[PDB]
Amino acid sequence: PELLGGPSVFLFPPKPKDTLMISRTPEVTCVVVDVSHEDPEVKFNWYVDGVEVHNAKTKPREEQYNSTYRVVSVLTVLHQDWLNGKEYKCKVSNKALPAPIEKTISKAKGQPREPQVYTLPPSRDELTKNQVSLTCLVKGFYPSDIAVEWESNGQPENNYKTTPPVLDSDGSFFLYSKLTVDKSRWQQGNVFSCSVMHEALHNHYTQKSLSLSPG
Amino acid sequence: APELLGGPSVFLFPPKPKDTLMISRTPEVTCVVVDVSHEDPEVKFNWYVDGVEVHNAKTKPREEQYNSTYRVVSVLTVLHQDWLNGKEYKCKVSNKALPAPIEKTISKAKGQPREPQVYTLPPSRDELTKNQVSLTCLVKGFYPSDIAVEWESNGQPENNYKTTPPVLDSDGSFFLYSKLTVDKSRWQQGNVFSCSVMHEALHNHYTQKSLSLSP
Amino acid sequence: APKAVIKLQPPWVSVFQEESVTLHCEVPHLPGSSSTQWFLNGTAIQTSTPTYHITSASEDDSGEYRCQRGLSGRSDPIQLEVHRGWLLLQVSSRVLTEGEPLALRCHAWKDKLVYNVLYYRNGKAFKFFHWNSNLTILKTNMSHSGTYHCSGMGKRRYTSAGISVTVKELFPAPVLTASVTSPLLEGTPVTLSCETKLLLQRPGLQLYFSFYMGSKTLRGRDTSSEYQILTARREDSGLYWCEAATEDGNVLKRSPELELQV
Ligand SMILES: *[C@@H]1O[C@H](CO[C@@H]2O[C@@H](C)[C@@H](O)[C@@H](O)[C@@H]2O)[C@@H](O[C@@H]2O[C@H](CO)[C@@H](O[C@@H]3O[C@H](CO[C@H]4O[C@H](CO)[C@@H](O)[C@H](O)[C@@H]4O[C@@H]4O[C@H](CO)[C@@H](O[C@@H]5O[C@H](CO)[C@H](O)[C@H](O)[C@H]5O)[C@H](O)[C@H]4NC(C)=O)[C@@H](O)[C@H](O[C@H]4O[C@H](CO)[C@@H](O)[C@H](O)[C@@H]4O[C@@H]4O[C@H](CO)[C@@H](O)[C@H](O)[C@H]4NC(C)=O)[C@@H]3O)[C@H](O)[C@H]2NC(C)=O)[C@H](O)[C@H]1NC(C)=O
Ligand SMILES: *[C@@H]1O[C@H](CO[C@@H]2O[C@@H](C)[C@@H](O)[C@@H](O)[C@@H]2O)[C@@H](O[C@@H]2O[C@H](CO)[C@@H](O[C@@H]3O[C@H](CO[C@H]4O[C@H](CO)[C@@H](O)[C@H](O)[C@@H]4O[C@@H]4O[C@H](CO)[C@@H](O[C@@H]5O[C@H](CO)[C@H](O)[C@H](O)[C@H]5O)[C@H](O)[C@H]4NC(C)=O)[C@@H](O)[C@H](O[C@H]4O[C@H](CO)[C@@H](O)[C@H](O)[C@@H]4O[C@@H]4O[C@H](CO)[C@@H](O)[C@H](O)[C@H]4NC(C)=O)[C@@H]3O)[C@H](O)[C@H]2NC(C)=O)[C@H](O)[C@H]1NC(C)=O
Ligand code: NA
Ligand code: NA
Ligand code: NA
Repeated sequence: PELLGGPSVFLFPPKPKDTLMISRTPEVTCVVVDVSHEDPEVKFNWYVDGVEVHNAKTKPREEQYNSTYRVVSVLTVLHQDWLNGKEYKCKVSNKALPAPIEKTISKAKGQPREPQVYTLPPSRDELTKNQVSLTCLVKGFYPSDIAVEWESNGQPENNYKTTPPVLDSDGSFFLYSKLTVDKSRWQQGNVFSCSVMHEALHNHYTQKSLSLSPG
Repeated sequence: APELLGGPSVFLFPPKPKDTLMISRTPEVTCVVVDVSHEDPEVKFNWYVDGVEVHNAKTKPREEQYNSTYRVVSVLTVLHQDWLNGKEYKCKVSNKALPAPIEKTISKAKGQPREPQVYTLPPSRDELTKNQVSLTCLVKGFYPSDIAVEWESNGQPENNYKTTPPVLDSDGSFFLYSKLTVDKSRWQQGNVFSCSVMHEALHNHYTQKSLSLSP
Repeated sequence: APKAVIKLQPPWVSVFQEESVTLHCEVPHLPGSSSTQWFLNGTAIQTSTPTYHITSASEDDSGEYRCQRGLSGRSDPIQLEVHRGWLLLQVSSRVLTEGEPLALRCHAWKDKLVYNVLYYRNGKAFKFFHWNSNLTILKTNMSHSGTYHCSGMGKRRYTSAGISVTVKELFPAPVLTASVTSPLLEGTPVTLSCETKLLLQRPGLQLYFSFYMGSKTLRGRDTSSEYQILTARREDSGLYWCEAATEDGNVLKRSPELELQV
């Protein structure tokens, strides 16, 4: 029972935004670390719901700062294949392994739920300061894979932060996105838009606007 | 057939933020020892506050784990100002299965404390069509991230809320959001809800902001 | 008479508590039935056999050991350290000269198993082993000096403390000076020189130099330090290079290009 050691494998999902926009390229990434100089050859086998595919691209060996090798294989996935819950398996073979290592990843299971998006103006207590906070409340979505952005007048906003998805009591997720703008931009009536991308939305997106207009 | 090298590990936890900010509560540092073997279960603790040894600790009884190991815990009550002033607390664990005693240390997160800004946000007009309704508490600009946020109404705690983890903002400070879910009938009846925040940088370590239907 | 010499078996200068090590007092002129004087930090040890065996190492065994037998001089000291911990980076020598091999070992407490071992030099891991293995650097140079430690995976990943190793340089790069200035009249004698000299006090050591021009060899390994062209016609002109090394050649160093024109 003395065959411990050898490389390790980590399998990563595609970015949520790449699976939702048909123009982008969603990819699953199989990363092999702790590859020795004595046994540097790594072999990748890719499977989609059990059947093998051969279109993945393997990057050449790259020596890390700890004198080990790191080998990465990238598999382009079809947008609807990932969204429909297909399983992606990476099988890694190397002479230093007693048996190939298999890692499987797929989208979180469960019925998708449409997010509700609400924009909230700054609190009147914050108007005394030089920069105000614009809030985008996104709640009730499942799975937690989502992308949130801000823009105004056809240009992205350069100063916003979004909290991680938080599990709500009903099994769905929620988050908040805080856009920080100069108070003058807000009081001058500029229109700011919160764009939310999620598979449960029509055309995989919705956007809600926010502007100073009590008068 | 040699054995893998290893013995017990020590994990050492800080007090709850609310316990260090309220003089009526008792903050505690916790020294947890895992992977204590059956063949050698005897564990000895020695505590040190800023170098000087203390003896006011209490050791809970052991507890079997599913993986056939023990988990002994030692709890040390700390002084509020001692923790807030940055004094370090040292747990020293000794056991036969260890080649030498293990030493772990914690202290308050170093860095200039920054006062939190607390803002309450009423529900969006688009959410006023649902049966339940979201009340938002924005807490931003605080450092360190150790903070406590709660909701209350009419002297009673409102517990149907969720709070995001602290998020590092682009200016080095932290922010978070707390979402209280209320029935729309309660909101439109004029009930006053309050967001209570405790943080070391606040005056009296406490502030609260109220929220209700304005007209 | 020459000095006595202490040898360690195993050769590791750092051991764990309760481990064993034997010290050997070697004298060149082989004696018969003569007492051996052992010293720990200058204090005489009550053992007179030619070897000294530590059966269960403790902190009382740490320090400098010296030995002497017969008409020999007292040996140079060997420093033994006794440690406690998970991992111990064992070295065969703390101080070395260029070209002398260095042996490293990532030793686990109680001879336990670790895998995926990393050997570190000055904070950077330079060698990785799937299964725990010793590491030997045959041709050492000054770049191999520094603080060494190791890490290995057991039940958890464990890391050893550091230990410093110095590889002292023997001679600098033998730069090739130019005595006669260039250009120069066809017909004037030239005096070539290879500029390098020792750094340590090596009594019985002599460097042998070789003068090159381009890639063709001119004078091989010779005890002399100067290439003597009788009187210069400048087909013996161009990029001249020198090389200085030991007689065993286990440390070799080059020269900068001396573009000579006659
Ligand atoms: C020698 O060095 C190498 C190299 O490391 C580098 O060099 C050394 C010298 C150091 O300087 C080091 O700091 C450097 O990073 C070492 O290799 C490392 O090995 C460790 C393990 O020992 C790996 O740790 C795992 O990391 C996972 C996450 O990694 C990501 O995030 C970190 C930073 O947080 C990055 O550094 C990584 O590179 C990863 O980054 C991600 O990379 C993806 C692939 O490219 C990106 O996805 C792609 O992105 C592109 C765009 O570029 C496209 O969009 C593609 O579409 C997209 O796919 C991705 O964006 C990117 N993200 C980020 C944020 O950057 C952890 O997840 C993992 O934890 C799991 O496993 C642990 C077991 O080891 C376990 O303890 C954990 O609990 C966790 O387990 C999981 O738990 C969940 C539940 O929560 C379960 O559901 C899961 O089933 C379970 N999984 C498993 C497998 O059990 C590890 O912590 C480390 O990643 C790796 N580094 C690199 C660079 O590969 C090596 O260890 C060294 N050797 C020695 C002996 O020291
Ligand atoms: C055999 O079993 C045991 C038992 O495990 C448990 O039992 C069974 C049922 C199993 O199924 C198992 O799943 C169960 O968990 C195993 O023991 C476990 O061992 C692992 C390590 O192998 C431990 O993992 C570390 O956890 C740390 C934090 O844990 C907390 O959070 C988790 C949940 O997220 C809880 O499960 C823990 O219990 C901890 O929860 C805390 O508990 C405290 C109780 O004392 C609370 O404090 C006190 O609370 C009381 C109230 O009760 C009062 O309020 C007191 O005032 C208060 O003090 C505390 O509030 C509570 N918190 C929470 C959130 O609940 C991790 O921090 C740690 O990660 C560090 O170390 C890793 C490697 O060691 C490293 O990779 C990480 O990066 C990280 O390193 C830190 O990184 C940060 C940056 O993020 C740095 O700032 C730090 O400096 C850096 N530090 C270090 C040292 O590197 C580990 O993940 C696990 O906790 C432990 N479980 C238990 C229950 O103790 C055992 O491992 C098993 N054996 C084998 C071989 O598998
Ligand atoms: Na190997
Ligand atoms: Na390294
Ligand atoms: Na070994």
